Amino acid sequence: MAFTPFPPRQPTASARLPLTLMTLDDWALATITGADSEKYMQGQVTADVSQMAEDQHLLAAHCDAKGKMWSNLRLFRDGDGFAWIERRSVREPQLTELKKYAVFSKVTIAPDDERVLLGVAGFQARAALANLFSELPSKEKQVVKEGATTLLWFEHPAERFLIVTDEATANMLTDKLRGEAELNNSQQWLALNIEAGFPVIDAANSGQFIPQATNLQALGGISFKKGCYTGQEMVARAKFRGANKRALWLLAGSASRLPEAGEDLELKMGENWRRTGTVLAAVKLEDGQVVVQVVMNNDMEPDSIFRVRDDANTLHIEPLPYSLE
Repeated sequence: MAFTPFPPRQPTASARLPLTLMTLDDWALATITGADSEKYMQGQVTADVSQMAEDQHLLAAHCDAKGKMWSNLRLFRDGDGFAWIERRSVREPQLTELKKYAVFSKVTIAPDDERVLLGVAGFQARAALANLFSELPSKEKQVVKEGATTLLWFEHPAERFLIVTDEATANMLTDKLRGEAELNNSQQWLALNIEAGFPVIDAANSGQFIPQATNLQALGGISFKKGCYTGQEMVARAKFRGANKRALWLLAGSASRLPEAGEDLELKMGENWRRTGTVLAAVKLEDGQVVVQVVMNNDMEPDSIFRVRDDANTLHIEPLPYSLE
């Protein structure tokens, strides 16, 4: 786009990451302006956009009438409305459905490729950026703005900033960090999301899942006390129904082919069925390992083995770093 992707480098896991400047091509930014921004957005999204502070960002879901997840998104206030970040593969559809019902609202809804999405993660990310900015988001102030730049603070798996900015500023930031930081691309970011249990939704699955199919309730993206949003019945239904459909899973292990988005998984007839889950996202790490993010029944034990339908290797199960209770 406005900004050339950095070439890929084998992604690692959070634990021993050196300073990393990343270019987030596989993500995409969109906005909404107008007098009816709050009103309109509030009814379209699972998160209570009203008590959204000037300094916060959240992972809302966005559903269809039936409570089906069009996509999830990181929302934050921007201008007189909101901006949000989500996977590139889905921006278009989504924005299209979003704009369909904006007909009676004083509201302007657009993609934004003029702005650049960067990631800074790894070893002393905080201290590196601190020489380039007067203020940095923190746990207590999770969104901070400085010139053409908006910084979002993340805590998992280890503390990264997500930077939304100008081409000029990206150039500056890039020229100033090139030397002391590795450059990587989306997959390093993606690996950190997968490592953290944070649902990733690509076009192949927009429409397939209930927010909680995906652990969203666990990550603060559903408001149950709020007024009304498309699909809220279904969503609230699924909470009180008690019966918990499925969930979002972390699978590891070596692999030849990269799992694609929306591909069946295979369980082990040790005492169990066969063709089981669906596939959210995957990254080949250094090892020769992959890490896969999947949606399966909340029912399966520190036992089971799987493998993308058309592949053939020991996939097992790594524990979500957050509690589903």
